[PDB]
This record gives sequence, C-alpha cells and structure tokens, in this order.
Amino acid sequence: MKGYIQTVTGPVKKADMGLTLPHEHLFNDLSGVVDEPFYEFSHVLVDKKVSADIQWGLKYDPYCCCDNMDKKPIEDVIFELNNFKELGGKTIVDATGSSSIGRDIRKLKQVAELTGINVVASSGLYIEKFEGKRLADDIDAMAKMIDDELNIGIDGTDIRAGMIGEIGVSPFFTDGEKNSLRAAALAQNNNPYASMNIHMPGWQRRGDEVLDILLTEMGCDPAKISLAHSDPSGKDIDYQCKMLDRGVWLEFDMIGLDISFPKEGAAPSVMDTVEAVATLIERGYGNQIVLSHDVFLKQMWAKNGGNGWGFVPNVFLSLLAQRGIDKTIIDKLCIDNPANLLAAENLYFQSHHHHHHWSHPQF
Amino acid sequence: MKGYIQTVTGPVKKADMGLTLPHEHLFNDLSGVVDEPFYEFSHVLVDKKVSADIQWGLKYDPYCCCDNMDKKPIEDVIFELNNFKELGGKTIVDATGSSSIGRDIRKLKQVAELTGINVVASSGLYIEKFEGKRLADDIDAMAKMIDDELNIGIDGTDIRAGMIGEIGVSPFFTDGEKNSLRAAALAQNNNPYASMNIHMPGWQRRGDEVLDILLTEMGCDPAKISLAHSDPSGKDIDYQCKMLDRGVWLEFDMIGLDISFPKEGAAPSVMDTVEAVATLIERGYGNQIVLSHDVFLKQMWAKNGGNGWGFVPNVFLSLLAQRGIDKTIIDKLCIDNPANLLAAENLYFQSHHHHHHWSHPQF
Ligand SMILES: C[As](C)(=O)[O-]
Ligand SMILES: C[As](C)(=O)[O-]
Ligand SMILES: [Zn+2]
Ligand SMILES: [Zn+2]
Ligand SMILES: [Zn+2]
Ligand SMILES: [Zn+2]
Repeated sequence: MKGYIQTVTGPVKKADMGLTLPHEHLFNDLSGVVDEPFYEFSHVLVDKKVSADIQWGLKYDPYCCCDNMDKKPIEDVIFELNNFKELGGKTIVDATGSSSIGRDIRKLKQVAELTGINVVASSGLYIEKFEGKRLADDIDAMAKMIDDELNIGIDGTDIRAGMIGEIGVSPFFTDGEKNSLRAAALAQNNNPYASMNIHMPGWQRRGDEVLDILLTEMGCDPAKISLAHSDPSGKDIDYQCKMLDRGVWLEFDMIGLDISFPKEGAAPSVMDTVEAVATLIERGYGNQIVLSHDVFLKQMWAKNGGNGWGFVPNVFLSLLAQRGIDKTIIDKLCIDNPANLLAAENLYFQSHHHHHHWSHPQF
Repeated sequence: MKGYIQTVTGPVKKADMGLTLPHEHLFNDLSGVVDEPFYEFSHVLVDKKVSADIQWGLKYDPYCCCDNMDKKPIEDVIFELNNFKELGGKTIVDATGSSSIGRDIRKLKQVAELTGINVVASSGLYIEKFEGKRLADDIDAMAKMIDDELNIGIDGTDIRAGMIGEIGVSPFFTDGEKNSLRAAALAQNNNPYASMNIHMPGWQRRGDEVLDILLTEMGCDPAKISLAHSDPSGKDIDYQCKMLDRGVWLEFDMIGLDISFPKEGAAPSVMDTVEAVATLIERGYGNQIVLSHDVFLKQMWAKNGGNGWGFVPNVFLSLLAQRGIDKTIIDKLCIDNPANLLAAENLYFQSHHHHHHWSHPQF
C-alpha cells in the first residue's frame, strides 16, 4: 500500500512515476577495465573520442576505447536525457549500485534538479571482477551497507538509493557473488518498497540457481525481484517461462544495444526482442515484463549514433504494435509495469527495522 | 586473357585493381519513391537531414526520410571514399545502372579524378517499380542501349560503363523484368569482359529461375554473373550451394547494412553473414564469393554513424579471421575475387561485334 520510490531528491508516489526506464546508467566509469584491442582494426579506436565516425568499430570492440569507458560528463547526460523527457519520460533508474563501477550520487542529484526527471539511485555490489575482496565481507556487514544507503544516504551525503542492485552474478557465479546475493536479500527483507535488480550472465541460464537462493533460501517476495539482461535468453522460451512461473520480473534491458562483444556474446537484435516480448505477452506474462536500454557506454548515446534513451518508448513500443500486441498492454509496459516492480510494497515484509536483524533479541 | 575493367577514366588491368568493392552506390537518387511514415515515430524523420542523431529511427524506417533518399553531394561522397582509400582501397563499382535510380556519370568521373580511385560505372535497367514501360521495349533495343553504354558512352558523354547491372529482378519478377534480363544477357554475350550483376529479391529464392534464363536459355558464362543481395539467404545453405554449383558468383553486398525495412524484411546481422560466408568457404566455395556494403542511403555513411566503405575490408575480414578462416583465402576475398568477377574474360564469348547480333547476315 502507498507505494513509492525513493529518488535522489525525495519520495515519489507510484501513481506519479509516469514513463519510467528501470535499468540505465547515467554515471558510470569502467576506466579500470579497458581491454586491449581485440582485432586488427581495434588499435585505431583505443585513443579516440567516441563519435558517430567510429561506430563502425565500437560495435565490435566497445571495451578497447578509453573514452567509451570513461566518466560521463553531466552536459552529455542531460542532453541525452532531454530526448527521453521530450517523449514524456518522467522517471529513470541509474543501476550503478557500487563505487566499483563509478556510481556518482552527487551528479545524479544534479541531473534530477536540472531536468526535473525523477532519478533513482541504486545500492548493490557488482561482479567479483570489479568488487574483489569486497564480496568476502560478512553478509550482515554487506546487508547493513545496502540498508544504510537506502535509508540514510550514500558516500557521506543524505542522498538515498531507491533500488537494490544491480547485484553482480558473473558467468562464474563465485562464492562471493552468492554471498553478495544473500546480503541483498537480507537488505530487501528489511525495506518494504525496495526492488532488487540482479545482473544476470545473460548468455547463460543461471536463473534457477539464483532464484533458489533468493526465493527458496532467503524467502524474498518474487514480485520485488527482477532478472536483468534477460534479452539474450529470449529464444529460450522454456527457460524464460520457468523463471516467470516462479513469480519474478524478466527485464529486457538491452533493447537497441546493437553491439557485439568479443567474448560474452552478441546482443540480440531489436526485432529478436520484439518477437520474444510479443510471444511472452501472448503466453499471458505481460504483467511481469519490464523494458530498458542499459545505456552504459558513450557509443550508446543518440548524439553518437546510438539509440539513446528514447528508443524503447518511441520505437520498441511501435514495433510491438505492428507485431499485433494490444494497445492496452503496450501502454502498461513502460508505465504500470515498472511502477509496480519499483514501487509496490513487498507482500512478505511490510516493516522497516532500525536494524535488518530487528527480529532477534538485543538483550 | 588480358583482363581489365573499363573505368570512368579508362581501362585498368585486372592485376592493378587492388582492394575492390564490387557493389556500391556513389550517386543515386530515390526521390521519386519516398514512402509515407510507416510507424507512429516515423513522422519526425520525414523532413530532417540525415545525421547520427536520427539513426535510432532511420534504422527502422529509412525510406520515409526525404534527405536520406535524395541526391548525394560530391563533398560527402569524397569524404566517405577517403575512408576506403586510407585502407588501401583502389577500385569501387557504382551499381546505379539506370537514370531511373539517379545514375550520375559526370560526378562518377569527377570523383575518380579527385581521389585517384578507379571508379566503375554500370549500365542496366532496374526493377519495374522504377523503370515502368522502359522494360516493355524491344529486347534488341534494350541490349543495344547497354552495349552502347559499355562501348561508346553514357548520356551523351564519352564516359563508359564497365559492368552490366544491377539488373532488376523484383519480388514479382515481372514479364518486363524477364525481358530486361534477356537484354542484359544479349549485351553481355557481345562484351567479353563485362560482368553482369543481378539485383535479386534477397528475401526470396528466385535464383534457379533467374539462372534458367541467363544460363540455360541465353547461354551466358556463369563465371561472369553475380547474384546481388545473397545475404538474406545466408542461412539457406542448400539454396546457396545450389546456385554456386551452377557456376555463378554469390555476392554478399549488405555487409554492415544494419537496417530493418518495414516490408521487404530485416537485414542479416554482420555476425550472421560472417557465419554464412565462413561456412561456404569451408564447403570449398571461397573462390566464388564477393563482398560489398551496398551503400545507397545517406544513413549508411560513416559520418552519420553508419558503417561507410571501410567496413568490409577492415572489420568483416577481421571477423572472418577470428572465425578461423585462412589468411590466404581472406586476402583473396576483396582482391583476387572481385578482380576475377569484374575483369576476367568471358569463356564463351571472346569477340565484341560492332552489332550484338553481329553473327547474323547483314545482307
Ligand atoms: C554495467 As552492465 C553491462 O552489467 O548493465
Ligand atoms: C539500389 As539497391 C537497395 O537494389 O542495392
Ligand atoms: Zn548488468
Ligand atoms: Zn546495467
Ligand atoms: Zn539491388
Ligand atoms: Zn545496389
């Protein structure tokens, strides 16, 4: 009841969220993991500024280009956000949950103030590749950290997160990643409105084991959990329906990504995802799907010839309409659905305890 | 013997062609067929100049944007060609064979002169949608027209074509298109070095019927025929090998096209085509394959965030290498192969007759 989201400038009621993008990165920095050029052609990309003129190459070796991986200037972010705002965009979630990937809580607030867009920050540890020994900390310590970022503030400020995530599950799903997942679950169970967004290894099928931890072991409300990067499993209808049947949200957050990675894998095409999402809706799962772009590289900005932040609401929803999906469902996909995921109250945990373990005797 | 290509500034020997792109459009104009906006989002594209900032939309509704479909300024073409030239590009074929699609022979010559790139012009009637009643002309009249453009000149100039094509076979393969194909065959059989490039409806499988006309009926040398737009049949290995077994070249000329059309169909991805081409090479058909971009819209220029004219030699060949294809074959794909297709002498017709019907009695 009384659902709301905690934004970087205060609470916003569920009914007021409007057109919402539940998984994006406004400010992130991958400077510590610039890869060596992978292909014969990549060397020329390494020291160049991202522009339309090098899309030809960045679409095949995004991670070798330093500028592509560097901090995001506020001027550029605001320019790109205006594309979303012009379409009636009202709310955006920055899923950069950790300092390990360059979370910038002060700039998130600045953007909210300048644009009037509802900006939601996140709290959550990413994959071990970035987090290292941070994932070996005590589960209760990790959970308290997330709880404090949701309720008190981030990095010494009074600016709070409103989502738990994106929680790192790598293709190796390490012991530390499993403990990070448990910590996120403990934090969620003490925060009745916080959704939890899981970074999944999208070219794998680790959903059942992740849900065995979150749902079976930790007892989380599946309706407050979303599986990020579901896009590359969109052809695997049996797997995706198996996950949906466990009650969680599937998030197709790579819509218009249009990049091939030298390892991980190549991103599904927009039309691939139109068909996957349309098919799930026809199977009756429309109320369990959310959509986003996962902007996280400069090459994804529209000013650089990428698809920017207007693509899902403007093009993807039109493509679904052409594919014969009912307008009533289309209108909910980017409004009602993310508002429910992000802001509806948890069915299992309706109290916040001024200690997550506030059920055990202090005496 | 003594193979060569007739360029817009004179003959170039086969061995001198270097890195060659066999199917591109430098100057074309589709202004007579701008489509109405197809989707709710398309309306905003219609009157805008093509830039990186509207790729998001042009990739789904390219034909509704007037500027995208308009004549190509020489400054823009030269800028884009410099990307090819920098990589060692030496020869490019403009497959705009007809006034119906805006062939500009004078600008082709200007570009050749300014850049030093070997530029080959084409002669050939396109699909009935554009050509109309021009395809109902006498087969001998159509053949003479092509013969004259190859040997004397185009549009009152002394600038000659060096390829027959791209010959229009539409998804309806009309009676006029069949006659246009026969005319092209008669012209080829009177021009011992001219290749013939067939515009195929690439999301169909009309190859056997087109080859029944060109090969069985008209008696053309299959080694001087290329089937354009083979890319969308790349998953159909049985069909593609059936065509190759008839002796013709398969041309994958949509590499890096990266556009979805509201009708025709969506373009195969680069990685799709990497796999199709790699598989054909492994099946032993590497010496029958040519590669190109089919630049024909402003959105395809690299300056606009498209892939430009450097993509095949720079990225596609690197992708084949990663896919495990031998360097010896890779080095031939964009050099030896297009030189053979475009410039090798016809095995069946080794004389040019100062009348294509120069075998029948004048008395
Ligand atoms: C920062 As990411 C590529 O896991 O959405
Ligand atoms: C001018 As075309 C799209 O048939 O290569
Ligand atoms: Zn992620
Ligand atoms: Zn993300
Ligand atoms: Zn064509
Ligand atoms: Zn063409």
